[PDB]
Amino acid sequence: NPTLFVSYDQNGKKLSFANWISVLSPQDTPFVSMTGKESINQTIFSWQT
Amino acid sequence: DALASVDGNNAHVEGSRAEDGEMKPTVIKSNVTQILRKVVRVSDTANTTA
Repeated sequence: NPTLFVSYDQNGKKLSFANWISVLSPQDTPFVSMTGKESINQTIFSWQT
Repeated sequence: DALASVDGNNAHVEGSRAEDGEMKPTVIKSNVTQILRKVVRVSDTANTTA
């Protein structure tokens, strides 16, 4: 029922919201994400040089 | 409008001598018609909200 088309004609709007958050300051650390981690089950590890 | 009244007495003496009848014909009533609009005026930006 289009009656006014000013403020209340189409109720249930999205409030001008988007589904993506913007971190204004860069806080990523590609170093660790690049260096892959390896699993160890035991606790008697040993490496050679 | 109506019918002719009774006029009460209705005696007669063998002769009418009327005035071409007392018909008093019907009355014409009339009536007029009007308009009803109820305008509506909406904006274009208010026709796309939720």
